[PDB]
Amino acid sequence: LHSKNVKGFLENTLKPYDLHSVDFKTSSLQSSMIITATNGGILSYATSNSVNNLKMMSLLIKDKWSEDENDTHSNSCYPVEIDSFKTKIYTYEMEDLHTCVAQIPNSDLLLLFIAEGSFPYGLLVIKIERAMRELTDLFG
Amino acid sequence: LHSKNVKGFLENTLKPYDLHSVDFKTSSLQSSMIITATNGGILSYATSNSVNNLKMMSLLIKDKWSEDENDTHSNSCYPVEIDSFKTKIYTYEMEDLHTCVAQIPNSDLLLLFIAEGSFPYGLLVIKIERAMRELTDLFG
Amino acid sequence: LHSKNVKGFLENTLKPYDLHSVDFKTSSLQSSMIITATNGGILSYATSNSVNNLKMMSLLIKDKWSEDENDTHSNSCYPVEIDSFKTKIYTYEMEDLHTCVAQIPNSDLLLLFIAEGSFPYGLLVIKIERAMRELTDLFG
Amino acid sequence: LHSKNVKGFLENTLKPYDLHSVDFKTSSLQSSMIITATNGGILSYATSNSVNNLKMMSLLIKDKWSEDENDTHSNSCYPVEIDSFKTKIYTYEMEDLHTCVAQIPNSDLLLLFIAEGSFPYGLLVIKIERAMRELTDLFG
Repeated sequence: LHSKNVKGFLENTLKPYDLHSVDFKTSSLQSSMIITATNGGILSYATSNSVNNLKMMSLLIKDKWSEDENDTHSNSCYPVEIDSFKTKIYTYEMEDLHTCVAQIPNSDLLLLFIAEGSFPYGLLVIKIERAMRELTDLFG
Repeated sequence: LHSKNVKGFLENTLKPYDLHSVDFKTSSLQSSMIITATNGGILSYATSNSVNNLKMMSLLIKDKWSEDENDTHSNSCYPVEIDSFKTKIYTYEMEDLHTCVAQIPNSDLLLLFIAEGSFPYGLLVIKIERAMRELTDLFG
Repeated sequence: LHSKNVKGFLENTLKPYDLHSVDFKTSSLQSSMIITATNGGILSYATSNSVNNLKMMSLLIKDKWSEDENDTHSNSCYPVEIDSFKTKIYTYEMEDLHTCVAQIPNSDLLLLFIAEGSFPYGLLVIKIERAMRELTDLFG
Repeated sequence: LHSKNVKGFLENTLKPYDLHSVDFKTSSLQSSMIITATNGGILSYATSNSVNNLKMMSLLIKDKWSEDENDTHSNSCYPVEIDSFKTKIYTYEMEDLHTCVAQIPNSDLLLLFIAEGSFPYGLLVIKIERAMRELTDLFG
């Protein structure tokens, strides 16, 4: 009872559960949108399940965007250069969701992802990065 | 603008982010306790960071325990047999935490884990299972 | 150059990358089979993408099964009780794949899962457990 | 036996195991090094467990580096801009390990991470990115 063992046991029990060489998929996004950097004119978009609610965000986010590309960033900004042009990537939680805004040099539009608060921001910034590259690749 | 491509692009973008052969550790538990099935007399315990708060749970959980081993389970119960004796494992969220209670045949006590609501119940039930085996192994 | 800082920096850099409250799906199984415990007569099965190769396993695994339920287990065995009857769950890597065999009390058959070596055994044992319950539930 | 149910059952069983709002840590790096872009003169470094083997890589990687910053990249390159200067981030598996090389504008050195092949490249590129920022922040 409480023996050195029974104590050091419960402690050895606090240890994490290690998963080795596991394959994991994050969930998929909810929205993938393109809005004019200008007023947030939703050009195109895609979902998983109204269009009202979406627009609410296309504008809301864009707001939060120019509010950081001007009013200000050092921590949550992720600057990159694609096809010899530059763009900034921003994350932002809006109503418990993770979102991403980055600009396109070619058309001055904003690319945008919206996802659960269960979608890892890191993978999100990375995901949007390749998205821009692949995007500008198909348009030069 | 909105070209078959620009639409089917944003859609191909909704896709998950796949992690391949990744190594992941869950967090470690907060508490690993043994309480008399009887009144919840905390026999031994271990933590990661008062003893008051703990007891609150040792009793609270035990309550929720006998309240299911009698008042009733089919979904959240995970019956097992260790060292030729039987025990039931139960999960239960109490104040946004994941917990586990299973009984020891040898001493009639309850083994108990408490963790964040970020600790996968599956790994938790599995974790406590081996815990019982390893436990009863050192005491026969 | 090498300043206390530049060293203690690279060290503070060794740290893990923490994902907080993430949603992750494992991959889905490859095969979900039922074989007569007897000779491994594949009764039913399901896949994701020949039937030859499958049978190779239905028998191969079953072999490894009775070779453990008799020839012998303490670490990789996960005994459980479903609908008042008992069954044992076993894991086993065969050609870099994770598999699971457990028996059905009602028909003496073996339930079986086969998956990548990227599918967490823990979740697998847990997955097959509920499978048995849900299985025997629909047949009494 | 094989009933619509017993088949559609095994199929409903192929489904992934969903982890909801889980907290996961990747493993921690093995090496965090700074080498002169020049010849790979290991300036500073840190580990987790000879110094020989390390150097083998400091040079090996640097080789693979300039071999891509010149000989050539579009997929595995991740250009960024830190503190108004530009740098490129590269990933590269060398002997089943994931590594990262990016250059420092201020000293022309290469920052470098080495990790298991179980460490998600995505998180790695992201991890090194902040590393550069935080690095150049402490030196201006």
